[PDB]
Amino acid sequence: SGAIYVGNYRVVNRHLATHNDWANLVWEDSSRDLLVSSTTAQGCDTIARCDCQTGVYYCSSRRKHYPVSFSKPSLIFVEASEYYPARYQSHLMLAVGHSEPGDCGGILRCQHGVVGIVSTGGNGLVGFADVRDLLWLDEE
Ligand SMILES: NC(=O)C[C@@H]1CCCN(c2ncnc3ccccc23)C1
Ligand SMILES: [Zn+2]
Repeated sequence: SGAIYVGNYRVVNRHLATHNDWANLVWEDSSRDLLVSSTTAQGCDTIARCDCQTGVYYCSSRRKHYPVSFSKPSLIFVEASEYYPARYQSHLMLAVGHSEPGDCGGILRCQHGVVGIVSTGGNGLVGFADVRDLLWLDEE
């Protein structure tokens, strides 16, 4: 589990969104595994606006933050899950790293701020849903 709290937005994996998230929905995109809901309190996270390919992510199944090199956001194949049919997830970045399903929501960050959240993984791969192109998270 995990979320990004930026301004009056809460960014979570769409597959982990709560009823309160759907009842206060701002935007959602199944192809990206992302959902954004509105919050009453202002958040402290800042979004990175960059093309970094190195950063650090949080892995809840190890209680550890790991430095990783990651690919550029792309259209990748993801295995069938009870959350998604096997399919093409967009804006996804891959790195070598431990992941379990519960780890989704962990933040990946670089020197500029939050880059994305754990979204996929398996066999020593971890995938991250990028949020750096969502410029509207910084306003309104
Ligand atoms: N965006 C998606 O397709 C959601 C899937 C749902 C099922 C779990 N998926 C995984 N995520 C992270 N780490 C993992 C480690 C081992 C196995 C699976 C995963 C993410
Ligand atoms: Zn950066």
